[PDB]
Amino acid sequence: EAPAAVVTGAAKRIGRAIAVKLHQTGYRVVIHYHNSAEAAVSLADELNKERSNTAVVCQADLTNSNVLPASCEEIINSCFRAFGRCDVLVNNASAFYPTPLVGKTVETQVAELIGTNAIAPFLLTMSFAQRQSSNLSIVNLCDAMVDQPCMAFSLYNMGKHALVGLTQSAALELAPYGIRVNGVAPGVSLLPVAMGEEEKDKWRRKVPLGRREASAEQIADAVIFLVSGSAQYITGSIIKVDGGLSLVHA
Amino acid sequence: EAPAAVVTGAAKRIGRAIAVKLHQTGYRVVIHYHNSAEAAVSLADELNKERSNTAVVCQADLTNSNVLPASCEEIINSCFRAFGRCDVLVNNASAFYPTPLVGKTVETQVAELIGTNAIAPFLLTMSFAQRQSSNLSIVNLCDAMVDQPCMAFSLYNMGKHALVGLTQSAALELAPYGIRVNGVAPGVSLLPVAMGEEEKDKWRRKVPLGRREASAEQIADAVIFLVSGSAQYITGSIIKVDGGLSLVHA
Amino acid sequence: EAPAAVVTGAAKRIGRAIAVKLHQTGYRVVIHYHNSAEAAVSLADELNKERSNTAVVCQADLTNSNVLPASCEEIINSCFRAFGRCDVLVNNASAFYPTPLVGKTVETQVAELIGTNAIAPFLLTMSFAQRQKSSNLSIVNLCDAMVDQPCMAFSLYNMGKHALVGLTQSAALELAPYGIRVNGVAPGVSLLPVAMGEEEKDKWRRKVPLGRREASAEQIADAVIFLVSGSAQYITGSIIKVDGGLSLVHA
Amino acid sequence: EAPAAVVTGAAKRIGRAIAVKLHQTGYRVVIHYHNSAEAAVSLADELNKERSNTAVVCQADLTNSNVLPASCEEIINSCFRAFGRCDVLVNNASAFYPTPLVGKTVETQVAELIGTNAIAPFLLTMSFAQRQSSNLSIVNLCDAMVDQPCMAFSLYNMGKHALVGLTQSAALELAPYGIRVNGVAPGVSLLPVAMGEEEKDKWRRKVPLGRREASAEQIADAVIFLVSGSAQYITGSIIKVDGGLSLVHA
Ligand SMILES: NC(=O)c1ccc[n+]([C@@H]2O[C@H](COP(=O)([O-])OP(=O)(O)OC[C@H]3O[C@@H](n4cnc5c(N)ncnc54)[C@H](OP(=O)(O)O)[C@@H]3O)[C@@H](O)[C@H]2O)c1
Ligand SMILES: NC(=O)c1ccc[n+]([C@@H]2O[C@H](COP(=O)([O-])OP(=O)(O)OC[C@H]3O[C@@H](n4cnc5c(N)ncnc54)[C@H](OP(=O)(O)O)[C@@H]3O)[C@@H](O)[C@H]2O)c1
Ligand SMILES: NC(=O)c1ccc[n+]([C@@H]2O[C@H](COP(=O)([O-])OP(=O)(O)OC[C@H]3O[C@@H](n4cnc5c(N)ncnc54)[C@H](OP(=O)(O)O)[C@@H]3O)[C@@H](O)[C@H]2O)c1
Ligand SMILES: NC(=O)c1ccc[n+]([C@@H]2O[C@H](COP(=O)([O-])OP(=O)(O)OC[C@H]3O[C@@H](n4cnc5c(N)ncnc54)[C@H](OP(=O)(O)O)[C@@H]3O)[C@@H](O)[C@H]2O)c1
Ligand SMILES: COc1ccc(-c2c(-c3ccc(F)cc3)[nH]c3nc(N)nc(N)c23)cc1
Ligand SMILES: COc1ccc(-c2c(-c3ccc(F)cc3)[nH]c3nc(N)nc(N)c23)cc1
Ligand SMILES: COc1ccc(-c2c(-c3ccc(F)cc3)[nH]c3nc(N)nc(N)c23)cc1
Ligand SMILES: COc1ccc(-c2c(-c3ccc(F)cc3)[nH]c3nc(N)nc(N)c23)cc1
Repeated sequence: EAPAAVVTGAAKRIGRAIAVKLHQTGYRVVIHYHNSAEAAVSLADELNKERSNTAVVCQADLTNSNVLPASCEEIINSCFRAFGRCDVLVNNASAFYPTPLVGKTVETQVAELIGTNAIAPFLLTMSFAQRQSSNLSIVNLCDAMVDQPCMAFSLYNMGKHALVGLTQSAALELAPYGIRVNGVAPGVSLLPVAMGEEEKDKWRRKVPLGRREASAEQIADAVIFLVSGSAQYITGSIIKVDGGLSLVHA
Repeated sequence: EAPAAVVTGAAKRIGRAIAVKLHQTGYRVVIHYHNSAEAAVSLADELNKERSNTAVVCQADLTNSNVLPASCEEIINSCFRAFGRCDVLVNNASAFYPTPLVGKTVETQVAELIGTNAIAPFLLTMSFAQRQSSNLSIVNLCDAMVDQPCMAFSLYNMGKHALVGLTQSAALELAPYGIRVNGVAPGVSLLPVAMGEEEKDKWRRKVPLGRREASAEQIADAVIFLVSGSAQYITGSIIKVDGGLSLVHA
Repeated sequence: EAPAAVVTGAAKRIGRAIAVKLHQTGYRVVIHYHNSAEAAVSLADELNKERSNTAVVCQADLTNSNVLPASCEEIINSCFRAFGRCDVLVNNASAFYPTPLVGKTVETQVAELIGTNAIAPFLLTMSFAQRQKSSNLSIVNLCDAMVDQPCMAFSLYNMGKHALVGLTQSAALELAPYGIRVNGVAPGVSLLPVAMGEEEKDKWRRKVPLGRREASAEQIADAVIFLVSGSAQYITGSIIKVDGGLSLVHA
Repeated sequence: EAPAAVVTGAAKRIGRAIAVKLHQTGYRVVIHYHNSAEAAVSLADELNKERSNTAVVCQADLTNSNVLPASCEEIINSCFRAFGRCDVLVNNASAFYPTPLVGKTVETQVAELIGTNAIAPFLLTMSFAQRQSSNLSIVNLCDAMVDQPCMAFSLYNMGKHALVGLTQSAALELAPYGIRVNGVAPGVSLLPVAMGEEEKDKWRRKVPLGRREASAEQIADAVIFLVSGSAQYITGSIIKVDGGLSLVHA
């Protein structure tokens, strides 16, 4: 019988490549999404057309609130309800926007940025662990630039630092169950086309390896390795996939 | 005219030692507290006996909620109300208890450990910046053992990692305003009186330097250094004060 | 035709497993060794029996000295001599023994610990890059998951392994324009000497959160294979811990 | 009676500022030097004029060779000869120049960059330890940009990483003797007097805190703090004194 994985924020961009690559490797997958319903549903169709009964969809807001624990439990539950098991969790979903220290409320900024990037990953991790031969693991989408943060993204960066903390703490705490917890830390990948050519190339010119952003597939490759049998002794590790961007001084 | 400082969770233990050492250095202090009313006024009493009108108390719960931003604004506001300025913020209050992955609810556990250790510091930092030959700085109380966490303290540890991220991001963004932002990372300090001499010795003997815990004063000494004119070019630095504990492998 | 790799200290233990796995992946291999000549030739024979003309040995002392640059240069040269190319360098060879701060002279200690763990890796990287000026060129340095929590009395070893982290980063940055990726793999406790005491063996096993045992050489090798592969093409400057959570365990 | 200190590369720039501060705080100093004999002897003279026989010079090449151990031992011996004791060692001397991976020979680059930045510090540490109300400590001059290194400075950068491991390894190992081992990590300080101001400003503009390099004195202030009684629980720590520079992404 095939293993199953939950991928958050999986309707597009990096989460989609991850869900696609896990599916190609043999996984059944739960495509979590928030607002991208059409793309989630359309991906589920694509994957199911390739192999029947291997993909479902689960909508949830991962903003921090008093009902976030039950939503995270719902997400993990979908995977069991559809597939009867849950082997892999990929914490990919993430809010990302500036939150200057000096038009949505600060409460909402904290809830969105800390909820998606950290608290939801923690609650999902609880629900995953609570519901457990096997190769169980969690992969958290972290950030190669966490120690050289973008100006005015303090809550995003707090969120991501907290994700590193969770990766470590859950790796220690869940190792007795044979659940590995690791991370993949992208540099720059999938530049928005909202973005100017000048600004894109300015970012591209900073990357040592190839003067280019990562493709979503390259990020997914790292995730796949971490869940694979070739990573069985690896827990609490964060693999940068940044083309050397973080090594470049100001 | 004396500078003024806010110390969070200043009624006892490390916070009190910070507030005390700041006051001796010539600062007027706002002694924030949550539950320890008696200890807080008893400290302010004592400090005011030495120097008239140089200390006030200020009660605030620093648990995360939709009113937390107003609470943190009010703490900063209290310093200005009493003293007409706010030069120094020390983020010291911290909730601390196990939150296993497998009768506080989890929503409460998230709110208290992530609110106190991270979100409240963010919001106090926002409010501090917003209100501004000065020497303005923030010092965050961090944790030297953040990369080798205690078992079943994932939320606490998430919050302490988030505080590192804030220290860095805020150091960066507030540098243009002359506000330095730094941390002190204690090891083991002030063992609970509750604990048996067995368990105390066990922690003590882990410390390479002298097999003893840090005194409150030793922690305060590092804080005072960071706020002083001797740390004028220092920003985004976190100073361990751990007697070498973080270096000791398992 | 098949790519080629140099693996230093490859006659035995972790380097042997890395050489094996690269070979099974399709690489031709230079098995470098220092004293373990019998094991090296045995290993070359066994790989060549599997695919004729795909393995050579190359003997060298990697202690620091005024001729280490020439020795490191010759190791690279011998992969070009045998196979016409050098696609992968794995810096694995390493001297490991206490050097307390309070038989061998201290100058010998310095030369061996810093030479093998850091300076030979630097010099081999230089030679590798120099000889370069359908290809996936990379270097993998065998680092150490425990470097920020060192063993007591192992200061020169630790200084070496920290230096190697630096080389990994500096070389990643500098060799990126040439398409040469540089990365690390950082074992925890792995492949315990069968010789060492069982009691001591258990002591260390018991410390590892994941499975309560040491890594197998093959587990370390898996991470090298990943980093040299086409699935790691945007990865440079990274060090992958393969430690079962050992570095996360406080005192 | 007064404590004594060995400062390596103390004839000029940051070393000199450290020697002077230490002396101003009450230390007797050994002014080590390599080529700057005029500046070394002249410093010793200015300090002795201030307090009789409180300064001596000591010349030594700290390039790695077969004689470096004896040279390092003779440096410590010079302290005991002059003052009957040696309480503090500051590892400051450092070669710094590019060594591209692609007319000194390479073995001489290795010898100088690794000798001065790591191996001499190690040997000086050994001889210091061997020779031992007491406050004994070592401050190693590290580098805040070690993880974002300058292009083509691999040997320097290796040397400075190595110096981090020494700081850690030696802290752990010498704690039982009450010898603390810490470091200070400048960003950019004391730009070359010969570098064009227009080049100098390219670096200054990178610094968040004040768009300025550190003064020699600002770096020395951190050293003074680490050697003081205010830092008696601090070992294994590296204090950045970098104005934010290492937080700035490419
Ligand atoms: N792109 C990069 O260069 C880069 C760099 C560093 C780190 N990373 C990390 O790698 C991961 C993927 O990056 P990405 O650029 O592909 O991410 P992204 O597209 O910015 O976000 C991925 C998904 O997160 C989901 N999301 C956002 N807010 C949410 C909420 N409140 N509740 C639930 N889901 C929410 C969205 O789902 P819907 O579309 O369904 O609304 C979105 O599609 C992220 O964790 C990111 O932080 C990426
Ligand atoms: N002690 C150590 O060994 C150690 C180790 C590593 C890091 N640290 C860090 O250094 C700092 C000081 O440590 P400590 O042991 O002195 O701290 P603590 O005694 O555990 O906590 C300090 C204060 O935080 C306040 N606090 C707790 N929950 C709160 C809430 N929901 N709202 C507002 N305030 C709240 C409490 O105030 P009231 O009493 O007024 O209720 C308490 O007096 C902390 O930030 C800590 O994490 C300490
Ligand atoms: N085993 C672990 O738990 C562990 C933990 C952390 C890191 N690592 C790292 O992983 C790598 C491999 O580990 P390992 O245990 O397999 O290594 P090892 O057995 O200690 O050493 C591997 C080989 O290094 C070679 N070597 C030693 N001194 C040399 C010299 N002066 N010149 C040339 N070669 C020399 C030896 O070759 P000959 O036999 O031919 O003399 C030896 O077989 C090392 O870089 C190590 O630091 C291992
Ligand atoms: N300046 C910065 O911005 C910066 C940045 C990061 C780190 N740091 C570190 O902070 C420390 C002081 O920096 P700095 O700029 O003041 O250093 P520096 O001027 O570059 O060099 C300090 C002294 O090192 C001595 N030295 C050089 N080669 C030597 C050798 N082969 N043997 C013995 N001594 C030798 C020289 O002594 P003589 O003049 O007597 O020959 C020189 O005056 C250094 O460790 C440096 O790496 C500085
Ligand atoms: C120039 O185009 C981009 C800029 C930023 C992101 C991005 C990052 C990110 C953070 C720090 C950093 F140094 C580089 C990237 N984290 C992100 N997290 C999420 N959920 N979405 C993103 N789109 C990003 C993606 C593309
Ligand atoms: C053995 O007696 C103690 C045990 C823990 C703490 C403590 C820590 C802490 C965290 C990790 C670690 F390795 C050592 C200490 N963080 C803390 N944070 C707060 N707000 N209060 C505390 N009381 C502690 C204080 C004394
Ligand atoms: C309990 O039996 C072992 C003890 C040490 C090693 C070892 C390490 C190592 C260093 C620090 C640490 F925390 C764990 C392992 N580095 C090594 N490096 C080399 N070149 N060979 C080795 N044999 C080792 C292997 C097995
Ligand atoms: C802009 O003018 C300067 C450039 C370099 C240095 C310098 C550094 C350094 C290293 C990395 C980095 F990102 C910045 C500085 N390390 C040094 N080490 C020594 N022994 N001397 C120095 N003179 C420096 C000083 C001034």
